[PDB]
Amino acid sequence: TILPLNNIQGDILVGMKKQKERFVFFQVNDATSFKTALKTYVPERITSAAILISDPSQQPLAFVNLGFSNTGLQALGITDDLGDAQFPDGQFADAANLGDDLSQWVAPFTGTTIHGVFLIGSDQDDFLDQFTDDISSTFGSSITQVQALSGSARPGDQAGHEHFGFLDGISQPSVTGWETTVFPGQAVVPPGIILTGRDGDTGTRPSWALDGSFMAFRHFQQKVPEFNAYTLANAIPANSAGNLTQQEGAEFLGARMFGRWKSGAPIDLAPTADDPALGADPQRNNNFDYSDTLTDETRCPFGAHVRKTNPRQDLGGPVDTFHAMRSSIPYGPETSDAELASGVTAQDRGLLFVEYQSIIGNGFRFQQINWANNANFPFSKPITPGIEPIIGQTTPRTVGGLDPLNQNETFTVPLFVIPKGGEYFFLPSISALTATIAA
Ligand code: HEM
Ligand SMILES: *[C@@H]1O[C@H](CO)[C@@H](O)[C@H](O)[C@H]1NC(C)=O
Repeated sequence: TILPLNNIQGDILVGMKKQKERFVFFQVNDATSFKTALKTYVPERITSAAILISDPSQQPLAFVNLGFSNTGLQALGITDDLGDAQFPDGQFADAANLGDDLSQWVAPFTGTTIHGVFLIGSDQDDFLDQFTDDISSTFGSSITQVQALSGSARPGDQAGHEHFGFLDGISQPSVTGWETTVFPGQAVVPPGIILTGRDGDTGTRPSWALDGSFMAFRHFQQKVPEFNAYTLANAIPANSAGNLTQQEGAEFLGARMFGRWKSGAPIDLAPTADDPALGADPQRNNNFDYSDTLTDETRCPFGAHVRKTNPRQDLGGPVDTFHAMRSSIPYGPETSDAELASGVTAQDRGLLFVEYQSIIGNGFRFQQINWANNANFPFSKPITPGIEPIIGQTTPRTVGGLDPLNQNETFTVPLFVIPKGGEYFFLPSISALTATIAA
């Protein structure tokens, strides 16, 4: 297979990787006028994977991709079943299954009023705003914007880090079917793990759904002073290398919860102290598989974030099925000294989370329910793994093994990541947008 890179929406396969991103959630008011606008809009603005891998001199000043919810497709008379079990009912109907406190969800996510999302990525706000205004102008009264969520990479040396302080976007699957760089320890999977209708996809897809993907969007609010206070209050006293100062023990506890230090250094490789050079080196920072720690937790807890969401050798060998692409962006202001000192969140900040897969139930949803929320996953371990401390939702939120020298000790972790809403979208191929959606 040769993937048609010019026909695949770029955020799916390559990722926008822009400093700013805006998600414009909309409802369709006038299907005919929307379709008319779509036919002029798509060829001019919708950014392919081929454009994203091009030299920056050949790229537009902002990228745009577009996805539709089930109700958006129905509003447009696009009635063929896409073959996914969760997509038709929408994410609000699935939120309880995910473990969400529904009382924290907010409009307009609390139902299926949202018909779709334009995602706009750019390296500065001006261009982001111009391309957002271009959507408003092009589509006019054919849509109503029901929400816009805007994110930004964190400043300075925190660029690429999420709000708890951890480098994000290190580990992604690589799909066959195109020419790209594969790093040591990176999973290589058939393209149909990500792209509907391609090899590896077992879902029943209409022919027009070829080279689309499903997005799981989640709006997470993060409680950063609370996270930091918890790590200080539960600082690990010592590890194999020796005693830790409280500050060292708090940093170590955060790394034990994630499975990586803030620098990106994976604890499986750097189990006692950060190695910032390792974290920054993509030739090394993914080259582990837990094979050195399958039946003990000294090198890595069984329930650490990255281990729960990608179990690697905990599954017994490579497995294609449950990999997914992520293109998330932080949002909100930096956490002040006063906020950190008080231990109490005073400002809205978090993660606009985006995960792509051909089968929602095998990617995002499997990682969430079967793995993160599952106290007995990974399976067949000598100590109960417990609930993933970052995004596991089961209560009590008890996780074992965080202290490598007292692995039977359990930690009951307050929830620091609050789901505020989300939706399941389908992003068609670029040709499908005009030949099918806008027909
Ligand atoms: C605000 C919430 C979240 C934060 C702050 C967060 C943060 C992180 C960080 C720091 C990493 C390590 C960097 C990397 O390996 O790329 C990571 C990895 C990852 N996360 Fe999350 N995450 C969040 C939510 C989620 C959710 C909800 C899921 C899916 C249910 C998820 C799935 C993954 C996956 C698949 C990886 C890569 C694991 C690997 O291949 O080793 N994350 N995340
Ligand atoms: C390590 O910490 C313990 C207290 O937990 C203390 O008794 C001991 O003296 C420390 N060891 C070293 C080498 O500093």
